[PDB]
Amino acid sequence: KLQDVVNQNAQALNTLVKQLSSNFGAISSVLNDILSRLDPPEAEVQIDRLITGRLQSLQTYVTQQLIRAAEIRASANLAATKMSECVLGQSKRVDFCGKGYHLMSFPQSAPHGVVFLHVTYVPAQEKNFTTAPAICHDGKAHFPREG
Amino acid sequence: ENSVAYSNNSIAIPTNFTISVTTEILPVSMTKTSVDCTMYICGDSTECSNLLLQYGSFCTQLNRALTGIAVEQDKNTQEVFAQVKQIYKTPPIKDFGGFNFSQILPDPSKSKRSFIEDLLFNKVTYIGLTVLPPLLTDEMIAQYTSALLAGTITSGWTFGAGAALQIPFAMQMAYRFNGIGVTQNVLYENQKLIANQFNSAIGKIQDSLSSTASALGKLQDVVNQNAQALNTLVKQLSSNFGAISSVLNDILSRLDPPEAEVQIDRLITGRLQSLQTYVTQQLIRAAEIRASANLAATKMSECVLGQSKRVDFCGKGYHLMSFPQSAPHGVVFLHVTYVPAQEKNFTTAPAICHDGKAHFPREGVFVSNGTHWFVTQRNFYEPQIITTDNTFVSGNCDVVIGIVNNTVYDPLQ
Amino acid sequence: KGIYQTSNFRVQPTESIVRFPNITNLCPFGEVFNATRFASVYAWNRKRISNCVADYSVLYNSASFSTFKCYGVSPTKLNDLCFTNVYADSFVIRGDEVRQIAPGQTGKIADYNYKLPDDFTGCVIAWNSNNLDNYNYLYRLFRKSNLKPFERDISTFPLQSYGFQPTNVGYQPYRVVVLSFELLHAPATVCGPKKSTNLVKNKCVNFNFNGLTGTGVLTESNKKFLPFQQFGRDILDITDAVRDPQTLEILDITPCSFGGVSVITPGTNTSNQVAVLYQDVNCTEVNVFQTRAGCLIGAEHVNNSYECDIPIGAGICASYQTQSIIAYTMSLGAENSVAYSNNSIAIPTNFTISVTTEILPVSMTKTSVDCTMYICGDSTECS
Amino acid sequence: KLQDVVNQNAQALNTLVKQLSSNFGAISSVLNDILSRLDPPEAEVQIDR
Amino acid sequence: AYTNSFTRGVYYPDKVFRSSVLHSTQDLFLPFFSNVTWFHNPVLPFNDGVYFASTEKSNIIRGWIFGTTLDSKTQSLLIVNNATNVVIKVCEFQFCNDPFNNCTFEYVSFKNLREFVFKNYFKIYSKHTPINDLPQGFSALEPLVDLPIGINITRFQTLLAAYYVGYLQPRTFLLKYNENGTITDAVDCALDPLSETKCTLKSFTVE
Repeated sequence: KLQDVVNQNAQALNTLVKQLSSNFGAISSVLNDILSRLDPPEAEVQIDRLITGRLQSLQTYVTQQLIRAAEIRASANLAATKMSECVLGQSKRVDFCGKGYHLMSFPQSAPHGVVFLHVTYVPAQEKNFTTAPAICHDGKAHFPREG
Repeated sequence: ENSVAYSNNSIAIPTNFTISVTTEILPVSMTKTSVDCTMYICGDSTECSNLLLQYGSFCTQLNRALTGIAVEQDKNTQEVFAQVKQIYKTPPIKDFGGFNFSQILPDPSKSKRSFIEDLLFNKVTYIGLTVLPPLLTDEMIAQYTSALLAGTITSGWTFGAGAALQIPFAMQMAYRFNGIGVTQNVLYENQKLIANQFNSAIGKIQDSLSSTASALGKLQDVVNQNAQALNTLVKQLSSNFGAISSVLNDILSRLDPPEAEVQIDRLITGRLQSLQTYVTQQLIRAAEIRASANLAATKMSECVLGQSKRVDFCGKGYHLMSFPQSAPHGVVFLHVTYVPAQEKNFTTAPAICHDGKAHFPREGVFVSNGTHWFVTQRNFYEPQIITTDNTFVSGNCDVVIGIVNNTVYDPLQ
Repeated sequence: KGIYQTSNFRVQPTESIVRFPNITNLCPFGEVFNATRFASVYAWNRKRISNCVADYSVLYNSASFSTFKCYGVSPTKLNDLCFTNVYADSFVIRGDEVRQIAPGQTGKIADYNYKLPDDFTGCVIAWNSNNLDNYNYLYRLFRKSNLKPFERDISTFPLQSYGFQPTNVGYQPYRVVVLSFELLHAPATVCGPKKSTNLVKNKCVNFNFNGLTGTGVLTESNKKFLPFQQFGRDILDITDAVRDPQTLEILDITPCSFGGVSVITPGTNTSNQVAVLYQDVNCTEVNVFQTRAGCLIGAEHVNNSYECDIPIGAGICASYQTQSIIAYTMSLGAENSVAYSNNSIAIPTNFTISVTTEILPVSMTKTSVDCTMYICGDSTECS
Repeated sequence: KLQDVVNQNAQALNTLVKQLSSNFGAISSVLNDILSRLDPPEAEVQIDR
Repeated sequence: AYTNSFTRGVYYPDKVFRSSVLHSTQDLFLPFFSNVTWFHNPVLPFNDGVYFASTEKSNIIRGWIFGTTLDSKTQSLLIVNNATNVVIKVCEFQFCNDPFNNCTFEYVSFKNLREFVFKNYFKIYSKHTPINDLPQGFSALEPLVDLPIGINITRFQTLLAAYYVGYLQPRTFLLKYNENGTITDAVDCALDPLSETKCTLKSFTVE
């Protein structure tokens, strides 16, 4: 989960830097070569193809980052919620705090993330019993309080 | 409008209840669409493909983005349904205390869907734009929901928490009542009535789902938004964008490359901006469906595999339990909720005096019919004669605003 | 270890097929370009041409034309095209004025004598006639407004004559012909001379019917065209069917078989054996297996089920196992009928205090991009 | 928080309206001036920017 | 005398097959629920194109003349359906004041209502359906001839007892092609706010 978030940011920046090598229909993608080769009245026709392409590539990268930041903010709000309910408390929310009945959680820092060691009571050695909803002692029925 | 009949000493306690089954519907996945950006932009054309390479990664990045959405649709569907580590089955003998799940368990005469899942699957209705299949076919989804049903029915919450443990279904519902502060005797002393209210409420779900197509509106909306996005994406192939035509194979039939490249680059510019619009719309829509898949997984974790105390999270009532049904690109929860129904007004007091010491209720409330004083559960009227077993002492009379003089019975006397 | 979409496969066209109508009469271009009399531009002559074969190479190969400027077709392509109407317009103007006969011009010719549309799809063909053709040729000077594209206007003083004497180079009479091809979606009637060839069915081919190019599998169809309909469109507005111009039969056009290719692999540290999925094709169009996702080659099918390893789709997963790649219907998990009865309960006698890690992202690497330096790095001329 | 939401909506509309002044490489951003100054064939190339 | 032409005068806009689809098309059409002038000789305007219909008993009406002033010093289209041949030509006829040279084109090819839609270069559609005064029913017109002549035209007359004239107008219609590729219904997108909704949603049914 953390390594893939670092990989997605690295792929996004690597794509954004690679797009600087793209021609977009100019004579060159190295901007200083166009300016070395041409007078401004002709160079504007070439440079505006690179500006149009690079600006579309930046608008793409910033849109990707904004959509990705909404996923990381939803993840941060979920982490803040688990730290509020599952670390600073004991949650009754089944399977919110790892697979079990919840006891407590210990947070750990991690590169651009958080890790929770959730500690959970999981029952293990069941036996089969005969059971009844209630029992009759004296024509009165009796029911269990806490059992 | 309603002026609630308040006073410093009046309480309304429900003498009777209705068990109500509510339906809650959530989308969980999109159609796993994957659009071949080279065939969409430059269909079958070398002379066009050699221009699209001038734009760099702007094809590959769109396959990367749509592959990311396409895997996430299986991840969403896995996180909602695959929450059970084993495929549970119900026994041959349906001895569930009178509750009639035959409308929602699988029917072996049929894909092995239930009755209510077939209402749900019937009520919802070439040029690089491929559609990939889901990882889980609708039979496998309908088998995870069968395992979640057979877990919930035979074993309560315990199949979520650990190993699945059998418990008789009437004794499970007695714990479901105990978990909303309604004591277990309110279940068994009304068991046939509670079973008939559940069976009748389940009956109304079939008629509700059968009668109107509008009930599944959330899923038909998610289907329609995707179909409007593909209809847009394909209509945009026919737009001229300021080229001499939209028919790329005609431009190449009419013009030599020095002229044709100036026209084709307008179609590449327009179609690429159209595809980036569609992929952006899809990424924003995939974030919306991820938020709905996380909500569905949360409801299936807390509300199916447990009993969520989160008020109105599990339909409008005190929550008991939920039964998940599969639906096309979604999920449906039949939330079963205790709703109190027939209140009477009673006179009440926060505490009572007996020997200058003040007595308070352990669980419940004090009330009077108007002449005798009783203690009751707070969510079902059941008068108990007041005793030192249902009540605890604190302090003395003088501090409690609104206390009443009374007699408390001592069971040992 | 995983499944990777690597490439698009697409079946290639086996043959070239051209179908044009079985007409053999050469068009009357000689009766236009070699006509003895050309009209005065203010009342420019129009001859429409149809139901014939036009060899534009007989025109274009002659150096006698001083210009042959074409504005929506390139002249070497003309012999492979076909058109509804040609509309040959013919007139005489001053030689230095010939540059006004073009899409989008202004001046005494283009505003008041003869206007081409701003998207004129045709050829302007012009030559000197001082060796042949003088106040007898006339043009307009004055009008209350500019004339519409291909408007013609005779009225009364707003006309003048040219001074075309043989002693005058730009002051010479230039004969101008304009060809104004009607690219309409209709039964075409002036084709270039390119030969028709025999029909091919059920094979992928590069087709051209009446100049509508494409590639596809032609198949004869029960689509009930009305007698006037020339071709049919799908629900996606693309061409879906056509009528053969040399025999009235309705051919559906199916695009040649294509799909994404995905490679299913264990880790390369584990093995170099791989299996190939051809998405959304039957195993006829490509130890071979078939799935609702596509044709799967080099993975063996297995009747047992296991946990999913590499997901294919449509309930199938693949793994590398005792060795080869195998494909199987995935197990959802072990089956368990719970031992329910109306008086049986199971109670845990002992427990486990398990610890279970959960990991969450909390932030992105705080990137800032200087949009001016990214777009226009170190450059005032770009900034 | 609410003042940030009102500010973001106002700043987005203000940005969108200021983008009507921008040239995008056209000879002017005033649509009626490129129509009144240029021949229609040349005007289409400026208006399409 | 006027009659309400309920939904008549829909014709196939283009020589293209389509099926099970709701194509939206802009062309000259006869507007829905328009008044058509019911005649029983008179030279009429043409403006944009003429829908013409007749419940002719015994082929009483047979032909048409179209032009600007129906005399020499201009060109005029003639059509005559004489049962031997559909004679068509565009001569500079010095016609009489009430009829019943320099030629530049020529061509040959009760229960029933004959229908036609004349529009401009020059095109004729037709349909010929039995009925038992225009019907509250629907049927497309098929192209019948499509003849290039390059004529300035604004007036017409009829040759020989009821005939109904309606004038076409530019409109957007939505057309339902069925499985057999024939138009079973249409919507006039200019008619009323419901029809503006039906075209907006590309549907005959609006929720």
